[PDB]
Amino acid sequence: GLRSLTTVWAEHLSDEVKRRFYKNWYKSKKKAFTKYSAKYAQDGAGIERELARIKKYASVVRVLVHTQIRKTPLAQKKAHLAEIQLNGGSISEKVDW
Amino acid sequence: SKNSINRPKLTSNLHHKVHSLNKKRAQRERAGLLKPARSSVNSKSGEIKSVALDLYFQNKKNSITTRTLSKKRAKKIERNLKYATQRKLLVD
Amino acid sequence: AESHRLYVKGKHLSYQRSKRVNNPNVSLIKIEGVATPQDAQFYLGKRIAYVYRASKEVRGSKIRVMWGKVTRTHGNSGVVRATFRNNLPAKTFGASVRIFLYPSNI
Amino acid sequence: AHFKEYQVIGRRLPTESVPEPKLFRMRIFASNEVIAKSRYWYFLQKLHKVKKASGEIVSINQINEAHPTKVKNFGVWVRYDSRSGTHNMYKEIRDVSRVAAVETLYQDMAARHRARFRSIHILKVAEIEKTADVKRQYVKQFLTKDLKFPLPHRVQKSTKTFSYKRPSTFY
Amino acid sequence: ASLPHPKIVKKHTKKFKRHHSDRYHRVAENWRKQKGIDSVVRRRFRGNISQPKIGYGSNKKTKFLSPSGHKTFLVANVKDLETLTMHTKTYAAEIAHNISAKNRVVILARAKALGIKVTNPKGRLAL
Amino acid sequence: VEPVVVIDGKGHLVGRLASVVAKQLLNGQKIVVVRAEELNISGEFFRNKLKYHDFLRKATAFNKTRGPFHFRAPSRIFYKALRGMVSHKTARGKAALERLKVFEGIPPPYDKKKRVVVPQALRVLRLKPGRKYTTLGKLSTSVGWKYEDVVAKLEAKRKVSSAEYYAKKRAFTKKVASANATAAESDVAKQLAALGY
Amino acid sequence: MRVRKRQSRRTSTKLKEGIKKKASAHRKKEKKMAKKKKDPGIPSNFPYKAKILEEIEAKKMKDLEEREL
RNA sequence: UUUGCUCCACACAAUAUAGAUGGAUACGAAUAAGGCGUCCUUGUGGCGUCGCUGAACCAUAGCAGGCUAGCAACGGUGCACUUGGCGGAAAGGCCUUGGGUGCUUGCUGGCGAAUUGCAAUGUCAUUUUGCGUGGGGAUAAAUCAUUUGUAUACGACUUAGA
RNA sequence: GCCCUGAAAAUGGAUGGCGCUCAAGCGUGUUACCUAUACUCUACCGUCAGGGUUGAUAUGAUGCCCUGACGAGUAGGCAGGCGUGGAGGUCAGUGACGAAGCCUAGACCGUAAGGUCGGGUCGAACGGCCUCUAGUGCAGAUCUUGGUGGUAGUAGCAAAUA
RNA sequence: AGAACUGGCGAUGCGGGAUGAACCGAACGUAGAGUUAAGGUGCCGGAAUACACGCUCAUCAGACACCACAAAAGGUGUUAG
RNA sequence: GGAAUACUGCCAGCUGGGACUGAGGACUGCGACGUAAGUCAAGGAUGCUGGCAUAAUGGUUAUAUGCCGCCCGUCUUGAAA
RNA sequence: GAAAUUGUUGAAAGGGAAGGGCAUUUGAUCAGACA
Repeated sequence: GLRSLTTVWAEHLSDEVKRRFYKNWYKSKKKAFTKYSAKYAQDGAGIERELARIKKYASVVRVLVHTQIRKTPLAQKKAHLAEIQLNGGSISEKVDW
Repeated sequence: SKNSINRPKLTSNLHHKVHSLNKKRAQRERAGLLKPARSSVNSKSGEIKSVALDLYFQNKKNSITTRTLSKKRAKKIERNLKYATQRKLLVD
Repeated sequence: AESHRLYVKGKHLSYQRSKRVNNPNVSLIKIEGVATPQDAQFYLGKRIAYVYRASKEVRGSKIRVMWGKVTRTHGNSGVVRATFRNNLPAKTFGASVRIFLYPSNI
Repeated sequence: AHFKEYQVIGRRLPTESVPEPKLFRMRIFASNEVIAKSRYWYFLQKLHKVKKASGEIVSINQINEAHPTKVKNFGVWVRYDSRSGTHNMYKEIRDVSRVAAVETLYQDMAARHRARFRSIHILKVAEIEKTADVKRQYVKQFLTKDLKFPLPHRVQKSTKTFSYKRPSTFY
Repeated sequence: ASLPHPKIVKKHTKKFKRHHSDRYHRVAENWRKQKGIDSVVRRRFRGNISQPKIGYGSNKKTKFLSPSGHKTFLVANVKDLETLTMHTKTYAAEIAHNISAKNRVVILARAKALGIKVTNPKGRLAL
Repeated sequence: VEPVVVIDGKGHLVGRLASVVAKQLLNGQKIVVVRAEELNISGEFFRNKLKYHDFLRKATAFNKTRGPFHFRAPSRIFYKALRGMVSHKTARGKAALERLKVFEGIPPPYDKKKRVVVPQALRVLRLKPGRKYTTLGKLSTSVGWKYEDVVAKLEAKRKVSSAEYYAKKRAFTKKVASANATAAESDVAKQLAALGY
Repeated sequence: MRVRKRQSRRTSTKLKEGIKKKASAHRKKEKKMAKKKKDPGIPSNFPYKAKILEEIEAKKMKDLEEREL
């Protein structure tokens, strides 16, 4: 079957997603992606490596989006994260987009 | 198994069990809970085993209390030992 | 050298058995490279060791050995019947045994 | 088993009213002497009312092929009793010896007409002296001039469970 | 040392437990012949417990010898012990369970003097 | 004789290969079967599809989640054929089955390992010519297995890589053959010839 | 498609022993009912027909030559 | 957290065998056909040769493999480095650059071996955890309780709170 | 002769299963091989039978020695034994330096009934042998009396307004 | 269905027929060794994926008893007469 | 015309390998080889050697594995339920 | 001061029984003997 090969995240993630990664956000130090933002500091060599790996090997590319739930009237502050598949264009075009 | 036919399951469990079993056994042996070797000076092979006598001599040499010496039996052992010492006294 | 072997590798196959009755006192050993009962006549009388390890360091060693001998052939495919002083445990069905070259007729 | 051909010679027990009775001979194919001699007695029962207890066996002698290394076309004549009556048959057997031809025919009767050795009656076996006198195409197909045939798709018997080459069905 | 004997072979080393002595506490382990007409034990089916029969009788040359090679004799006093003075290689005196400690030391003294083997010399002795 | 025997599944008969492998496992030997999708069965395709559907009828009526489980992949069809040849409900049978690994295609690390064949289960040497036969990958695809195209794609890739490997190895054995033939007439070569070498 | 049920080939003990009873009954009834050749056969594809024919026709003299003195 | 945790260099306790003891030694396809070598006009080509099993091939000599002296080649091979490339099916492997230090049984020498007493697997892997041995790197969460009602019999679910 | 059709429903399943197709199917031939409490040989037990034995510087003559054959078993028959309460005799038997009893993966004898010993506990009586006697041996009787479980922290403690 | 006899079971284990009152084998003390019976030798399962001669392809083969039934026939299946 | 070989059978022909057993306990027997004393494989095992000298063998015991394994009793012997 | 039954401790086993037979592994435990 299909297999998740790798996952590359944005440099800056909002609080709304970071809340999704905690059960106890208020107690936390909110350390969610602190060792991962540094992968963008070193000219993005690791980020570029995994994106080239997706280009080389992936036959399905899915993007990860999330809702700006603060814009809704909802009381929930923990945003909703999902995988949305990208259709159209070649694999390299999907990754570049 | 039927979901993971390519993993050993019984064999992995048996390896894990033999490892944990003799790790526990070695833990017991290092704490000395096992009885010593037959040739050891601390062994009692060929000699009578008595909880009461062992506790009496452990209290005289001076804990475990599931093995307990009653004051009744302690007095009986003291009396028997007085008899035995008198016997050795008539011997020497 | 890198090979120090003076024994022929074997496998513990099963006890002597019927369809519904086994007999632990006799054990069936498959010798490597022996494919006919007339080839197996060479190994009759040879000593078999089941060498297995343990955890107690008993008598200066942590490796234990069961001793036995090849008694006769079995079938037509080169299986031999072997008997040990203590019969091999049934957990060893599929375990490697060692058939030494002694006593010799060569 | 593996057959032998016997002659079995017998006669009725002599009497005051008859010294030296007639001697009767049959050529019999059997595995050994005992089966052949019983075979003789069964046939002699059927042919005419001679009881085994009333007669004797004057001789029994194995018959060998005169030329047991010359391939002959054999014409074998058979009656039998399988499975729902009685029949005549005539089988060509290209073969070397009469006993091998007879054993081949017994195997053929067991294979096709499902008949046991006790159900088969060998009536006459004859070396066809002339190849023009052969009547069955399955034997007449090996008599042709300059005969050659391959043995396509050779299967190699392997003494090893595993092989490290895909096997070949060559020559 | 003992009077010479062959190997002491026991034709059935395991005790003959009673049939369902394991299933029920009320059924003791003392052997009992199963008297039921349909007892698979009595009919001697495959895979059931073995029953006593005379085929298991021990060798007559060895039937009452302990592993040391002596027939055990129960002694209660010095007088009983001395009946084994001329039979020291064929009998070993066992001291009865109820002999007191002082009488036991008297028995051991006499036994060592006569060379009679005593089976349980360790006994009630807590010197 | 090997520590692990990697059997190429292609061209083999399911029952005969299963019996061979089962007796190997029960004897203490570790067996890996690769390319389970090119494995063969005797009889026309429709006949074996019908036999599989006959198997596929069986299910616990009151709760189908506990009935027979009809595993569709050719590795699992072979495994089912093999598990019936072992007393798998015992500890010995379970232990022997765990000396077996069966795969579709040839995944790593066995793609770099020697593959063997079992001649007494090879369809070529066993099944009489002209008799119909069934390739297990077709049967599995027909009755549900949904990764035939994937395995075909990866097998084509593996064959490309292995062809490159074999070209290199054949070049090197050409060089070595030239070298051994250039030394094929020396004194030591003739001495080895006297000893059958 | 939808393959139907296949009858079991696993015979029962009851059926099998019933067949034995039926077969014995059939043997006995056949004996009871039974209590209430046109071929010498020299085959027409045997090659030596004429030779053996002539030989046995020569042997028809003995059945009438000798019997009377 | 008497610095808990992790990753690097040694010394041993505990070691572990569903069963190590020279090497799992890699085309694909066909089987009424193919493998290999060579040539050209590069083909469903020509020529030669091979199978008929792996009974093969590679390794393989040394105190379980010691200590030394040379000859001949500049080969093979081990180890720790390092160069570049390839491998995503479960890649965790394969190939390659360079130096460094060993070994070399390709060849010839010198010394040792004993007494394990006529055999007893006679132990020669790593398998890891760890009391410790001295250098690095790292500085969170989860649950209960409170709360929510998109959930709920109770658990569970979904929220919020420095 | 083999093959096909030669009807038969109803949970999902059966040449015992896998599976097998120049069979692992069908008929037959040849061998090799596997295996019962059977057969052969030996040892041990018991029974039965046939011989021998007063010989004493040796014991027990229902004892001993030699030899052979046998060994299923309900009702039932015969025989030999094991165990328990009380009685006569005896061991000038055991016992506060611990009787009896009870507990005990500690030991030994017996084919077995059972018997013996070690340790713990106990605290005042009890055994061996020859006999005598009987309210003499339990797994059951929807057995009797007593005690105790699972069920189970379960059903339930919700009528009569609070 | 009746008669007459003889065997089997009752009271009886053991090997085999996957399984088992009625089948095949089998003189029941405790063992050891050998050899076997009936049945078997692909794997489950001890034992030849033995040798050999043929036949058979079944879109639910057969492995099975048979002077047993459905069974008398039907077939541009194949083989020998 | 001369053999040879196969097949079958015989030898009180020779010679290997493997396994199980070692009962009995002065002598007496029948034998054999011997020139004889004697010796012997002839009315049942002895010789030489090593290791350990104790939990090593062994037992008890908890288990694990292989194969076996109605659940007892009563009454029904017939599904023998 | 038994057993049923129960608590704690120590050991061990457990993938829709438990128990029992033969054999042996492993762990725990344990008796005996001096040319």
